[PDB]
Formats: sequence, C-alpha cells, structure tokens
Amino acid sequence: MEAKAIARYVRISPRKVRLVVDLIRGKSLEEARNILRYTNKRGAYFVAKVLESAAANAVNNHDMLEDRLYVKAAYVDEGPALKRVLPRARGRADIIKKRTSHITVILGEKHG
Amino acid sequence: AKHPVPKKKTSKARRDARRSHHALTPPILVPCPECKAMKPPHTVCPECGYYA
Amino acid sequence: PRAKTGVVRRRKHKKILKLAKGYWGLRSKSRKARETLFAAGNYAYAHRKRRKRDFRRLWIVRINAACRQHGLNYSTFIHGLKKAGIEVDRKNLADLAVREPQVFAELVERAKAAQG
Amino acid sequence: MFAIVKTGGKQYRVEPGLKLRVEKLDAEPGATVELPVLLLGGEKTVVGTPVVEGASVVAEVLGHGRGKKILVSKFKAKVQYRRKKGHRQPYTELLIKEIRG
Amino acid sequence: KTYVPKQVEPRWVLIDAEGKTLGRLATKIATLLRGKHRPDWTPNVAMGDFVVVVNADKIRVTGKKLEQKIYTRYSGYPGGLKKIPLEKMLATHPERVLEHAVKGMLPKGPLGRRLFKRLKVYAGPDHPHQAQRPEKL
RNA sequence: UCGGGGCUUAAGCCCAGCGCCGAAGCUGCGGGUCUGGGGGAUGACCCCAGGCGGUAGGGGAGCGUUCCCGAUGCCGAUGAAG
RNA sequence: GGUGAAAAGAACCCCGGGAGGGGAGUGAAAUAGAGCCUGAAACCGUGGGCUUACAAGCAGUCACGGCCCCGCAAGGGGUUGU
Ligand SMILES: [Mg+2]
Ligand SMILES: [Mg+2]
Ligand SMILES: [Mg+2]
Ligand SMILES: [Mg+2]
Ligand SMILES: [Mg+2]
Ligand SMILES: [Mg+2]
Repeated sequence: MEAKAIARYVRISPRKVRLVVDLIRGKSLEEARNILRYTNKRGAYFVAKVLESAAANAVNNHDMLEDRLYVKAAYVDEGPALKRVLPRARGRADIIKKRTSHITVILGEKHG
Repeated sequence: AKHPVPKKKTSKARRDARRSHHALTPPILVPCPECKAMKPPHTVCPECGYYA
Repeated sequence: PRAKTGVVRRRKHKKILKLAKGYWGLRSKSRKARETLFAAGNYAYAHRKRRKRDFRRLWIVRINAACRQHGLNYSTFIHGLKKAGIEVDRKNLADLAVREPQVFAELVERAKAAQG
Repeated sequence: MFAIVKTGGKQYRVEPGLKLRVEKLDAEPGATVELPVLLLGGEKTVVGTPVVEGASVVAEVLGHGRGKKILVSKFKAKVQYRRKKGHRQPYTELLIKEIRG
Repeated sequence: KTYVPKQVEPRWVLIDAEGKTLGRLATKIATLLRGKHRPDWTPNVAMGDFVVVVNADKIRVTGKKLEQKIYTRYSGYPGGLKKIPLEKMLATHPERVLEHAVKGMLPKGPLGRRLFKRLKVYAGPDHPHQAQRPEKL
C-alpha cells in the first residue's frame, strides 16, 4: 500500500527544493516532520505542506495508520518556466527564468 | 562577456560532481524537559516554555 | 505536390543512435555518435586483422616458453619440424604444451632427431 | 583421443564424438563425410609425413547454415568516402562420429 | 579456442647476484617476473613468479660505469634536475640500482607495476624467511 | 636520454654461415561481384579463370518520402497512420 | 488551430490560505481533466543491475575473466576489470 500527494505549479527552483527533499527520503513520518520544522530553507515549507497532505491522503483514503507510515519515496520535477525580460547595460535584453516545481511525496506502510 | 569566458560546455558528469559537497545536512534536535517535543540544543521553544 | 521531410529523418537518426547505444556522454545521444561510429567501424576492421596477429604471437610465446623448458629455441623447434616435414603442429595446436604435455614432449624428441 | 584434422584451411583437435563447426562443404544435409586428413591421436600417433598415412576421422554433417552477420564499414576523413556493407559466414555443423586411426 | 588458464599459486624464487652483470641479470629477473617463462603464459591475468634477490652490492658492472653512469631525479621545482652517479647509489640504498633496472624492463602498464611488487631485493643476503626459496642462477 | 632500461672476449663495428620473427604482399578454405569463356529445344542455371583502394569526374543499378491512375476495388475497431 | 460520440466539464468528503492534490463520480477511454488527440528528441529527476578513489585520455575497438539477467543445452544481452 502507498499514498501519493503532488504539488504542481509551485513557484520555486527545482534544484532548491531537491536539497530539502533529499533530506527526508526514506524517513519515518514523525522524524521527517521535525526535520522540515527547524530546517533553514524556503523549500522546506512547500515540501512540508505536501508531505503533510500525503499523510492525510494515506489515512482518509487508504486505511493507512499515521503511527506506522514513512517516505517510501519522493522527488521534485521541473515544471514549465516563467520567462521574463531584464534591462541590461547598453540595452542588452537578457531573459530571466523563474522556474517552477512539481514536488511529489509518496508515503507507505512500514512492516509487520 | 569580457576576458573571463568558459572555454567548453562543462560535461553533465563533471557538473554533477561539483555539487558533491553541495548536499545539505539535517538539523540537530533533542527532547525537552517539558513536552516530548524536539528542541534545538541551548534554546527555549514555543508551546513548551522554559525555566529561570 | 509537396513532400514533407516526414518521418524519414527521425527513423534514420534513431536507427543510428541505437547502434551507438552504450557509449559516453553526448557521444551516444546525438549525431556525435555518428562520428564515433565511423571510428569504431574502422576500428573493428583494423582490429579484425589485428586479431589474427594477436593470437599468432600469443601461441608463439606459449610454444617458445614450452620447448625452452625442454631445452631449445623456438627457431630451433620449428626448424626441426619444417625439416622433418610435419605441418601437423600448426602453431595454434602447439598448445599441447598444456594439453597432453607428453605428446608435446615426443614432438620435441622428433625435432631433436630430425635436425641431426 | 586428440585427433587433429585440417579442413577448410584451418585445423583443430577432435574429441571422441562432439559438436563442432567447420567451414562449408559440398555435402548432403544430414549425410556422412570422411576426412582423410589426420594428425596425431590419443596414444601419440606421430605424423611421419606431413599428414598421417593410413588413418581417417569421420563425422556426420549435421547440417549447413549461415551465422552472425558481422558488419564491415570503411571510412576516410576530409574525404566523402564511407562504405556500409554486411557479411555473414556460412558453415557446416560437423558432428564428430568415428575417430579410427 | 586457445587455453583459458585459471588461478595459479605464486611460485617464489631465490636469486643470487654476486658478480652478476647488472643488465644480464635484470633481464632474466623480468622475464621471470611475469609468467613469460612458463608455457601457460597469459598477458591478461599476469601471474609472474615472485622473484627475491640478495647480494645486491655484489653486482658487477663493466668499465667506466661506477663513475660514468648517472641517474635522474626531477622534482616539479626549478633546477630540481638533481642527478646522482652510480657510486653514490651503492653508498646509500644500493638495492635501488637493480630495482630501477628491473622497473625499466617491466611493462609500462598498471599490471606491470603490480609485477614490480613481486620483485623483492636486498643485500646480505638473508631474505624475510617466509617459505619458498627455489635457488637459481 | 641511444625510443627507454640497459650493453664492453658486447645487446657496439667489420667478415662469413645456418635457423626463426614479422604486412591487409603470397598460399590455403569459404562467400560477393563484374568481365571473358564452356555446357545449353532447354529461357534457365551449373563450372573454369581473372579484375575489384580511390577525391575531383564520367558511367550503371537500387531503396525511400509526396501525389495520380490501379479504386464504385482491397486492408481496417478482432485496431489504420504515427 | 485540435477535450469527447455527448459536457455528461468531476456534486460531496479529506490535506490546504490559495494553488494543487488524494478519494468518489461521469466516460468505452481521465498518463482523453481542460491551451486537455497523437506526445518523438534534446534537457531535468527517482528506483533498480553492473562499475570506479595507484590513475594518463578523440573515450572507442579486439581478447580473456568476474558479476547481473533471459534459455532444456550450447548460446545470446547488459556492465567493465586487465
Ligand atoms: Mg545593470
Ligand atoms: Mg541561459
Ligand atoms: Mg584519420
Ligand atoms: Mg543513372
Ligand atoms: Mg487518450
Ligand atoms: Mg559479454
């Protein structure tokens, strides 16, 4: 058994959230919760919110118990990118790429 | 644009290698005297309080 | 009538890119593979001629090291056989030095007497 | 009984009946053919002349057939010259039977 | 298909060096260093015999050599071309003279460096009394 | 620094000798192809021998994409194209 | 420029500020779910097999061996140590 939870179209760089994700991959639920809590990063908030929802989905829809699930796997995906202009010296016009994320978090039953 | 310029498109392999030490490190926490909550060492905490 | 480039190219490319599968970096992900193949192509052909030469000498070291153990040069060994008129021991099957050494030994004895 | 035998320009020892593969030959599908060419044996069949006199290694032609298609390809730099070409060698499935010297 | 050898126990050897010409001796040591002497040769696996030498200082050398022969040690630093005559090597670590000999006749490849290990050298004699010791000339 | 290790009644130089290594040159076995030649109501195809590196360049034979006749046909939900 | 035969365009519950998801439901089809048919390539990412910290290079090719995977067997595929 496993429960997914995706957060598409999140305004933030992939490489940036990848760091946060790589921290909790394969971690106990409560253990991960505390990591995101006091972890000094912006990507923390977006991973914590979705991961939190992954638990709700795991419970209210998959008969999984809160006290026995973990992160079977998780990963962020690169969504589209919001290209913007940028006034540069001597009139050069460089495009800036405000990328987006696709954080995925899948929980799972532990053992027996 | 000026004198400093990359001579060659760095190989994807060589790039990833650079970000070797790039990996983060999990924060450190400890169970408090109050709740079972995990406080960072040498600190107070919300929803728990402190003494003296 | 217009003829779109259509699928023609994509098939030609992936066709090649599959052949180049296994290589390194872009060298196995693009037209770079094509270049690499030309080298590999001419490498296979050249190393095909080499493959004979490789074993030619491969056996010779076996042969020479073998009869040198009995007590004679490779040139001495072969000269005797070329004289005794025994095309039998093709340098490849001279490997007898490992398989049935007694046989190889008697072949040396023949060479010993065949010379003088 | 290590019996040598040259056929198809190449020669190789022969075990007492065993599956072998040799150059193509003008023989029936599953018939029999005798190779008078023979060198040595199991009990030191010293080959006086180039090839042993009275002796023969027989084997049943198990069948013909082509094999792996090796790919040849020439190329030359700074000059539009490239030759793709395929080639696969035919071979007979000589199943060793008799090995009487 | 040509014989495909397998794991083979290391055949050690005890080698003298008194009066032996530097080059002439190193030659045999190297050829025996790799399994090139045994008819079961295979450049791939590399399974040469463990050669151990003694009486290094005893090595002879023809004519102007103790004085003429020069060695070269170059550090990456400027002027670090430091060079040494043969006589000095015999004074300091003499075992070196034969090592740099065999080392020079070993193949340039990685396995060749693995072979250089198989080569032991001293001057006393008195080797590390292990077990094998098949004397030879 | 002779390519390097090394080499001194030589691993140097000159003279004579026998043996071997070593190319994609040659021979062996197999297959292509083109050319000339032979068998041949038998078109056919079998057999013999030789040529076959190759830029500009000439010649020759094919594969493949778009569309038309073939089509008021045939294949196609038991699955077309991609 | 293109959802689908039809809007039947996802009521209601759950996480959430929202966005977006997980159920449920419609549909023949939801990796047809909304700039949504088909979805190739570059490029980013997770999991798995093999591999690498004494090594020198147009990255391949030729041989041998080990490890992993398919097969009644011989054999074939992936990886790369030398
Ligand atoms: Mg500015
Ligand atoms: Mg850019
Ligand atoms: Mg070139
Ligand atoms: Mg034409
Ligand atoms: Mg669909
Ligand atoms: Mg393999």
